[PDB]
Amino acid sequence: VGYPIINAPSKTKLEPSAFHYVFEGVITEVDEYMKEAVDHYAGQLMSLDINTEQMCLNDSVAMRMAFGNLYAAFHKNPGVITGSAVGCDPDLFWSKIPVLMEEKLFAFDYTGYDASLSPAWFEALKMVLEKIGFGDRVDYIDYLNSGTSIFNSMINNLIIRTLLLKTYKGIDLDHLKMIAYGDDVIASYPHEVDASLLAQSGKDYGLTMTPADKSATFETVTWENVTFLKRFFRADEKYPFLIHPVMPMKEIHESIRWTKDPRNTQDHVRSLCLLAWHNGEEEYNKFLAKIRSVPIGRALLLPEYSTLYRRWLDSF
Ligand SMILES: [Ca+2]
Ligand SMILES: [Ca+2]
Repeated sequence: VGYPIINAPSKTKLEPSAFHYVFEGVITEVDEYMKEAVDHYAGQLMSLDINTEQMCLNDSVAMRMAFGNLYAAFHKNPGVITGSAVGCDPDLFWSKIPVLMEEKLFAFDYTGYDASLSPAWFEALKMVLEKIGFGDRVDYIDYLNSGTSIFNSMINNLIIRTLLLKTYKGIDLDHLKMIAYGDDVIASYPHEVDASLLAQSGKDYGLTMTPADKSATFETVTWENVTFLKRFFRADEKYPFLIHPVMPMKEIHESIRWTKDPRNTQDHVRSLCLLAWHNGEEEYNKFLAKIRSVPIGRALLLPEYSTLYRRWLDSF
């Protein structure tokens, strides 16, 4: 599985596609709170019994030698134990997320995540690695102070715990159920957590937190308005217990207007149809109708809705 929009390359490596005009495009050291956050998180990772062993086979691939098994673990176990979605199949994993979350959801975005991360956060990251067995290859982290999504997601787990602890004294982290993919995060708790208050705490650690998904105000987050990896959560009409990961056409329309080479348009458009069909038939067909309003589009293999839908059902 590849993430077309989320892992979209930079515009530097892109050129206009044949569909360019067919669519439009308009806090210094580790403190008492982090320490406890480490404690709680490291504990959870232990329940996984990740293999402390090195790996059995672009130079910086020595780190794939050091943390190869760690990465493999998160990849094999995306969820609330890892607190990571890195490596999930949105088509299947979306039906599980709701079942793994506590009743009250809370989310928010970061501004300049990677840039705003103080050195302390990395020290904390090391401590987590010490407690789960990789403490001898801890120096490999200074190379940031393949696995960026992993480590950044782990730092996000430390942040949320820390902020919760500093905002509400004595809170029990055992009831925190979150999932991260880099700096994007979906989270929950049995009681309403106010993200606007977490943000105030984030300031103390040099973090800039803002309402999620471009919002002027921190509003209540719900399954009807929450997004994860830019996708919404929409239950199927025939099987409500099956959740469609719904990427907005708006995001798709923009992506189809570019490409790396005209020789990948076929693959790239395939990717986009795999995301696109979840919006519903009427939507998908209009989408293909447009693609086919230009010569190259009419020469592309585009999967018809029903086959995609039926295949999806059978995938469960
Ligand atoms: Ca065990
Ligand atoms: Ca986000």
